[PDB]
Amino acid sequence: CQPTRFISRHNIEGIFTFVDHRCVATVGYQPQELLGKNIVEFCHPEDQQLLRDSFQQVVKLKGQVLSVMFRFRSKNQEWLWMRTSSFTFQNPYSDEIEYIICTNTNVKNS
Amino acid sequence: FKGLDSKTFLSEHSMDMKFTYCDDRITELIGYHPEELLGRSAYEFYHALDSENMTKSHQNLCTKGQVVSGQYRMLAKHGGYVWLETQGTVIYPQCIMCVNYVLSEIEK
Ligand SMILES: O=[N+]([O-])c1cc(C(F)(F)F)ccc1NCc1ccsc1
Repeated sequence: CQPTRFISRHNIEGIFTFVDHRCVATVGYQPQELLGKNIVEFCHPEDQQLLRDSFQQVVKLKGQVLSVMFRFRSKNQEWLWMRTSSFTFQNPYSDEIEYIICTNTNVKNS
Repeated sequence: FKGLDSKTFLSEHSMDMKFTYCDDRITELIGYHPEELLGRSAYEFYHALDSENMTKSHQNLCTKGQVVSGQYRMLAKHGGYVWLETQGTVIYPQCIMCVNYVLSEIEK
């Protein structure tokens, strides 16, 4: 059974700058509904600071993966457990600012 | 001349290198529609002269969890090859996430 997941790209602040259409099946929103918003806008109040802090640290970790579990508000306003695996990228031919690549999977908290 | 964003595309793969996702940036670059790539192994697209090296990089990626490929050639949809470099990352294994950047025009 394939896990349900989608890829996203974020600026270092956490704003969605790209969203894979598999988001509709995963969390119920169209890409347009996510683009331009901070991931933290979709995050459970108890988990928001952890997510901020995760985004802050992933840029320090030399491009290694940082994982975070958090509750994501679906299009139906229900809290879905997500495991987001995130890493930085920047084109080595450039000095343009790093951005963050996430794979976001709906997982069990059990 | 193309900007940086326009020369990069993201792909996702199963552990066997079969495409499970590819962003649409590949179309302008290499000609493929993402939907025609799904279920096809990345190996189907490597130049013969890069195949042994890509096998080794795949091995490194699976062993270590991350890899930067050497420069390699990907077969283009309408013939010829484009030079690429890829940063690969295993997501735990669940799948492989690739950041692919084009290093050349299509060469025939
Ligand atoms: O999909 N891969 O498993 C993969 C691995 C490697 C590396 F050699 F670094 F391990 C590089 C690229 C890909 N996938 C992307 C791709 C594969 C053929 S054309 C674009």
